[PDB]
Amino acid sequence: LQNHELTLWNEARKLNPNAIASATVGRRASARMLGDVMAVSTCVPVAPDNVIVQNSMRVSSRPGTCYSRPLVSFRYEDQGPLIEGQLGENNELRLTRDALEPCTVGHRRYFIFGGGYVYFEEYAYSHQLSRADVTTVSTFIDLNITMLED
Amino acid sequence: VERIKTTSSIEFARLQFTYNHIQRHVNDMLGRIAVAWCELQNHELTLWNEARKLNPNAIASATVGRRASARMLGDVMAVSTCVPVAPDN
Amino acid sequence: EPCTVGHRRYFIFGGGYVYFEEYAYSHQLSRADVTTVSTFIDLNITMLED
Amino acid sequence: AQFYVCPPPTGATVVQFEQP
Repeated sequence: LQNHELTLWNEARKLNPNAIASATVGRRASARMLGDVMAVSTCVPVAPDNVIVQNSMRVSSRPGTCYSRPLVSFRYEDQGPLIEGQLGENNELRLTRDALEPCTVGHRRYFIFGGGYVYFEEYAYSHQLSRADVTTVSTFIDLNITMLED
Repeated sequence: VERIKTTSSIEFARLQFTYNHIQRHVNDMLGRIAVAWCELQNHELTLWNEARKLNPNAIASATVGRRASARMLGDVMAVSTCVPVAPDN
Repeated sequence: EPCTVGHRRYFIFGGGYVYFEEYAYSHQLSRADVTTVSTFIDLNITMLED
Repeated sequence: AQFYVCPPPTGATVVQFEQP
């Protein structure tokens, strides 16, 4: 099974190296492909109290094109300077706010934030919500094991 | 001051050991399988988070249990049930 | 592809890898030369003793 | 041997995968 499963993984690392490497190595790391292998680097932990979310995903300087992912301000330490950035995939912080797409009518988006989600409507913040608020379908195949009674 | 009476058949004890031995082993092995199963899914999920980005339709249809349309809406996808159509139409 | 600064790349070659720097050959290397992370979920099943 | 047809989904119905 594993020998078979690997064939998917060699593809998955192409699709999203960060998640694949993070799951495979055992630590939250950032990776990038360098041909037939990925380079990794440990990511710095950040407390959730030191991160604030900027409101509007619009861009005042370039109309029609606007951010695809929420913008945040984070500080490494409680007394550290406030540094701009944008939220990423599975709670990762991007220094460059380069996630720009043409603005679309009917913009309703959910983003992973902390232990829950943040919901935006028309490139504007709408509200936060907890994980339990969204129904869950299981990707796991259940297997119930009971031991022999002594 | 009493005299101890001894049963004439040790077999029960042997049975116990036998029933212990087998049991212990399986209660080990199956348990390992359980863990081995668990991590698998926990590991497998990392593939799925990519697959849903490729075509949310098939992924949602397989995971939910009904043929549904899906569209990726940020970090989560929205689904909608799909109506049947006869093959002659 | 357009040539990119800081071009350091590994390529599968024979039974090992070949490493290039700045779109130029650097050197060959064996499989053991690169650390390995395992995608295999270990399952140690051992047999009953007779 | 039967077909399925359906429009794009709406934001009303949202579903997430289970965490480990």
